[PDB]
Amino acid sequence: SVITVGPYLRLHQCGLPKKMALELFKPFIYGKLELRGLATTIKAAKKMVE
Amino acid sequence: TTESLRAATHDVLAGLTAREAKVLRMRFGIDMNTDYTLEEVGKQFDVTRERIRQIEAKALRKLRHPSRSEVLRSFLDD
Repeated sequence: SVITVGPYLRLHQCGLPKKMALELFKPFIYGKLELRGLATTIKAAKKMVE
Repeated sequence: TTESLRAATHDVLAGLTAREAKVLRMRFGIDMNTDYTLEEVGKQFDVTRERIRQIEAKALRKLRHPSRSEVLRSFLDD
């Protein structure tokens, strides 16, 4: 995506957006959500993540 | 979802009676190569074939309960 000027932070972090973090960390929030017991199956976790 | 359904059906067959589990496995071909017909099950297990249908009806009546298939209701849409 297009780079955007903002210091906003300490040097060890640089401003990653919201929707790309939702899309690319999506099997991770299947895996750490099915283990803790907030969903029955992963097919229900499909609906719970959309 | 197929790998989860395999473990789910394994847990359902383990939670029931063991002979019911063996009938439901060797009937429709679960954990086997070929699905045996009613005459082949009659030659293997026992001569009476109407009691096998009574066992199947009792197994369906025990598996229509929602408390034993609440994890399987989510797999109904697939």
